[PDB]
Amino acid sequence: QVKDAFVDYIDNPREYLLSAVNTVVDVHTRISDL
Amino acid sequence: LALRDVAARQLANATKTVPQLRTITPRWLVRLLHWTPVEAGIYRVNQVKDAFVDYIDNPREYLLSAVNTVVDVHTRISDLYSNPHDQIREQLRLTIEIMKERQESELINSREYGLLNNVAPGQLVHTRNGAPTPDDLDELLIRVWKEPAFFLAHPQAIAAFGRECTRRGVPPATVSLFGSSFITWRGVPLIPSDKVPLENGKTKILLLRVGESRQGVVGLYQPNLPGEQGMGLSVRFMGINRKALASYLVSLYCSLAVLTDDALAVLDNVDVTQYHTYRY
Amino acid sequence: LALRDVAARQLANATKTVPQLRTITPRWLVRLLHWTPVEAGIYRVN
Repeated sequence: QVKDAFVDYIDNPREYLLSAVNTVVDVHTRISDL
Repeated sequence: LALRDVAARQLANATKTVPQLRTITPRWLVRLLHWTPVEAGIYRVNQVKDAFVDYIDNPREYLLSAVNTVVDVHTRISDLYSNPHDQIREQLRLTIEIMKERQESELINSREYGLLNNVAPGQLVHTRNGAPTPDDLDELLIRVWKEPAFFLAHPQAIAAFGRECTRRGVPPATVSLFGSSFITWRGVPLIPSDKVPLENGKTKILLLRVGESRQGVVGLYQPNLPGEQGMGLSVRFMGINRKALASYLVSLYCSLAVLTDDALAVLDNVDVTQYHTYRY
Repeated sequence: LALRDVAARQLANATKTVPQLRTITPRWLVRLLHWTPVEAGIYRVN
C-alpha cells in the first residue's frame, strides 16, 4: 500500500495466509462394491 | 526525501535456498567399495578348508539388514508451500542424506557386519608409542601386502600421522581423488572419515583391499526393489491418516563381507593428542 | 581322500517348492453349480 494516500510504501503490509479445511469421507467397501 | 530501502524491498523477491545440512560428509568409503548384488538377501561365502582341496561345511552366510524411516508431511504444508521448492522432495532428500550417513557409520561400526568387528586375529596391529608413526603404517602394509587399496582413519588421525612425518624429515606424498586431496604412505592413500570412533584420543586406522575378483572387501545390496530410488534404497507411499498426515517409508538394505581374512588389517590404540616441541 | 558330499553340496542350489497346503480340496460343488450375476447385491425371486 501507498503510505498516507513523494510516494512511499508501508513497511508492514498485511499478508493473507490461505487456510485449509478438511473432511474425511468413510465408505465401507461392501457398500460401494455391492 | 524519497522512497526508502525497506519500503522498496517490500516489493522484491528473496532468493531462497534449499535447507543446508552441516552433517553431510563426502562419505568416501561408500564411494570406494565395490558393491555386489544379492538376489534374495542371503550371501554364502564358501572357503577352502585349511588353505586334496576340501571346502568347509559351515560357511558364513550374510543376511542383508533393513533399516526404515517414516517421513510424515502434513498435506497442507505440501499443498500450500511447494513453490518454488517441493516440500516432500526436500524432506525426503534430507532424510536420505541422514540415512546414508548412518549407513556409512554402520559399514564401519556395526556389530553384525562392519570392518572394526570382522578383523581376524593376526591382522590386528598395535602402535609402539601411541602416535601413528610411519612404522605403524608399514606394519599395516605388511599385513595387507598383497594389493592394498586405501587407509581409513579419522581426520585427526591423519593430522597426527602428518605431524609424525614432519618430525621426521619425510613429507608424505599427496594425490587427488574425486577432486579432493589425500595423504598417502607407500602409495596407499589415507581416507578421512569422522565415523571411525574417537574417544579421548585413541582412534583406529584400517587398511583395506576391496574387490570380489581380488578376494577383498565387498559391499552387499538388494538389487530389485519396489520404489527403488537408488542402490539398495526405496521410497514408498504409506498413506494419509485422520489428521491429514501423509507418510513415506524409506528403506535401505546393505551389508558387508570380508572375503579372505588378509584383506583387512587394523592398527589399534592410536593417539592423536601428541605434539612435538621443536628446539634448535 | 577326496572332496566330500556335504562340502560339495555347499555349492549347489536346492529346488524349492511353493508351500503345500493339505486342506485344499477339489471343491466339486462350486464347479458344478451355475452362477448368475447380481448387478447390485439384491436378487428377488418372484
